[PDB]
Parts: sequence; C-alpha cells; structure tokens
Amino acid sequence: VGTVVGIDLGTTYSCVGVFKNGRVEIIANDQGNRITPSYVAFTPEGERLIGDAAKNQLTSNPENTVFDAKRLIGRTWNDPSVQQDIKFLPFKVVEKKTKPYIQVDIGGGQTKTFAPEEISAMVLTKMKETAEAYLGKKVTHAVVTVPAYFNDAQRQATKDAGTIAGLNVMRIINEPTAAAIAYGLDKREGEKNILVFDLGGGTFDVSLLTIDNGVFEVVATNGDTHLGGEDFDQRVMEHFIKLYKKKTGKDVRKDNRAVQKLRREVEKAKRALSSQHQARIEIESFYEGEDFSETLTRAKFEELNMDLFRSTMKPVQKVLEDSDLKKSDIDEIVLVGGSTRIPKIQQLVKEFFNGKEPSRGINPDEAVAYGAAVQAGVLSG
Ligand SMILES: Nc1ncnc2c1ncn2[C@@H]1O[C@H](COP(=O)(O)OP(=O)(O)CP(=O)(O)O)[C@@H](O)[C@H]1O
Ligand SMILES: [Mg+2]
Repeated sequence: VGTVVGIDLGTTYSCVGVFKNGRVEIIANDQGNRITPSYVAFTPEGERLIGDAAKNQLTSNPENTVFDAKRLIGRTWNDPSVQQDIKFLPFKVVEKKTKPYIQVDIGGGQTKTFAPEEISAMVLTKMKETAEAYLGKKVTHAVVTVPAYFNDAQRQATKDAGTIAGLNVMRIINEPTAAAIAYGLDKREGEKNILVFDLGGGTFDVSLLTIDNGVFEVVATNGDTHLGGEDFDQRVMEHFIKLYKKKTGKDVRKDNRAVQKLRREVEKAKRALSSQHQARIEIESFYEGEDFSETLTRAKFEELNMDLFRSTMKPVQKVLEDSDLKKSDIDEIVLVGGSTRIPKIQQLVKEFFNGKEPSRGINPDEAVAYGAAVQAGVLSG
C-alpha cells in the first residue's frame, strides 16, 4: 500500500493529507495552496488545466470549463436532480450510457465527452500528484471522502474516479465523520450526539451523527445543495457591479473577463475579511481600459449576506426535529467547510446553541481531508 493518502474530493475545493512522522500533514499544491479547486479547463493549444490554473484561466468561454461534476457523479442522466442542476451549468451535459456526460471543446475544434467520474478522476490525479511531489514517491492507495447522503452508485462512481486516476480507493468514508475523526471525537467514552455544520463553496450540509464505542452512525442529514460561499461572493459582486454602474454609467457584465476578474478579487477579499476588518479590491484594465479600486469592510460584507447567514439555521433545526433531539442534546458541534471561517458564521452557530463552543483547532476546509489522513495513517502502518 505504501503511503496511503487522505483526499477530500470536494464539490468546489479538494484537499489532500498524509500521516507522516507522527502527525497529519496537509499538502500544498504546486501553486502553494492547501486546497485545490475541483476545476478543469483547456488552453487554445489543447492542453488540459486542472485546479488553480483552470479556475484562474481568463476566458470568454465558460462553456469549455468543467466544475461541480460532484453534483452529477453516480447519477443517471434522467435523475431530476441532474435535470435541475444542468440548468445552472454553463457547459454541455448530454445523455450517454444512461449518464450525464460532459461535452466540451478543448482546442482546435476538438470536442470531447467525459463521464462525471472522468472529470473527478482528473481532480484526483491532481491531488495524487500534489501528494507525490510532497512525498518524493508514487502514491497508489487512498482514503476518499464523500458526503453523508451519498448513495450506492455515487460511492461506487467515486471509487471508479479513483481507479481511472490510478488510485485504489481502500475506503470511502463520510465527510462529516472524517471531520469528527480529525477532532478525535471517536476516541471518547459514552454515547454522544454530534452536529456537523458544513458550509462549503456551493453547498450547505448539516449532519447529525452519534458516536458510541468508536462507531459513528449518521442519524440524519439536511442542508441546502445550492447555498454556500459562492452565494456570498455573488452578493458582493452585485454590490460592486451596482456601485461601478452608479459611478461610471457602465454595466461590467457585458464583459465576462471583467466579471471573472472581479469574482477572483472578491473571493480573495472575502477570505481576508475572515481575519481582518477591511480589504481592498483592485483591478487594472478592469473595464474598457479603466481601473477598479474599492474597499470592503467586514461589516459591509456581513450586511450584504446577513439574511443568507441566518437561513443556515433552518436546516439545523430540521435535523434536530427529525432526530427527535433538542439543542441541549448536542454534545459536540463541529464546523466544516471554508465558509465556517467567517467570524459571523461562527458567532451565529454559537448563538443557535446558546453559547456552546464548537470544536476548534483544525482549519475547517482542511478537517475532512485531515480525518481521511488519520485513517490513511493507520492503513499505511
Ligand atoms: N478564509 C476564508 N473565509 C471565508 N470563506 C472562505 C475562506 N477560505 C475558503 N473560503 C470559502 O470556502 C468555500 C469552499 O469551501 P469548501 O472547500 O468546504 O467546499 P467543498 O468543496 O468542500 C463543498 P462539499 O463539502 O459539498 O464537497 C469557498 O466559497 C471559499 O471562498
Ligand atoms: Mg466539503
């Protein structure tokens, strides 16, 4: 088996970890990031880009980039969830062998058609290479996580993505369970109720788990499949786009490269606002030669998104009701996902649970891969 890797195969961002010299190491990719976008695109010369290079390639053709393949993996073409999701995806999705294959132009007029698990295999190949460059050797085996609501076909298709990527997926484990492992909540006495609050890029997941004698049970899951940090970005996009139009009379949405540039700066500013109170957004040659310079306060970021922040509490209340539990029955609160780095998110979760502190100490966008890596450690021996 060699050194087994723990991979979080995320809808929006993936993360890879290994156990080495007595601890979990989360590995940075060749762009220096400890997370990688689950994103594929193509150069004019027909080269395939994956991760940060794909997400950051300036394009006037969103239809030939691929992302959110996790929404389609292990589902049939005619799944109503698929037929709803393809409405919001700019790339072509076509029925093939019962499944929603993704069709794109890659360069020189060449069309390709890819199974969702082929797209996921590319993301896994990238996570595999990130780990190999770190380890200085080949990696053949992995622990891969999936969302708790994944069914049999989704779990199998994730394993198949692994196979295509040259990885033997030895274990598939649930994301909120991996988070809980990362916090060592498995190494505890008695039966406990754990609420995992996972607010990611495009998805919100709430999972109620019980732990007893080292064994986790998923009691209930809920959330919103189209709610996450991307929606907070978009509220900021709208704010600056309206402002620019007020200041200049120009509507920047006419230029996609401009919108792409502002989205990238907005996403970055949002992250900085998790640890500081103000951030500058600056773009030269933003629109029709003119530059862009604005600041965003934390307070303004919260004001723009407050309603969306509060809406995350409703699926939590729902999982409690379905599990026949009240707030005081929850023994552990685990924050997962990049958006839970938002101080306001943490505050509102803590206030939902009447002042109770969540687990702390692992980066929430890293916890899932951390847990995977813990198990990978054991399997590596
Ligand atoms: N410091 C920070 N502050 C605020 N948001 C941050 C952040 N760092 C990352 N994010 C946000 O985290 C989101 C990505 O979250 P995450 O990687 O958990 O999603 P995911 O791909 O795991 C979803 P799923 O769990 O469905 O697979 C993005 O919206 C990103 O902008
Ligand atoms: Mg996640």
